[PDB]
Amino acid sequence: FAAAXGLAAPQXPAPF
Repeated sequence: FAAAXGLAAPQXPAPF
């Protein structure tokens, strides 16, 4: 959804 705790924050995983 247009908010998903930072619509990208919990996905950063990749970089670390």
